[PDB]
Amino acid sequence: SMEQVAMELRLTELTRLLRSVLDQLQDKDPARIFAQPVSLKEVPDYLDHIKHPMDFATMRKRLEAQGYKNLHEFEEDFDLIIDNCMKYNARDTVFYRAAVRLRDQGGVVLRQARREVDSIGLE
Repeated sequence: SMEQVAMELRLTELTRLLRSVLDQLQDKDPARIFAQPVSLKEVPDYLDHIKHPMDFATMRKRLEAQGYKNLHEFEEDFDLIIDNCMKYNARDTVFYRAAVRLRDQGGVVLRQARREVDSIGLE
């Protein structure tokens, strides 16, 4: 149907915006601490601690499959990256501190992304 096509165009448009958001968020992680999934070879007990692992590569895979239907879903996954890190790692670690900085700098980006999604009407 034409309605289905129109919905699909909206999703494609949302995916384009979220790709730009994802790139901007990842730029705030210059150390690439959050670029890849935590390796279960290097951290064999990780899943005992963290029940829903997340990272930027995994987000990008979901994104390019158009698997984010709205901004909330995307934000959920970004928050997992930060929140998982801040639980597994202690305050005095480079990992925890990187997550704090990513959260703080990312907030700016996500604030305007919400306005753009609303204004253009992408969800």
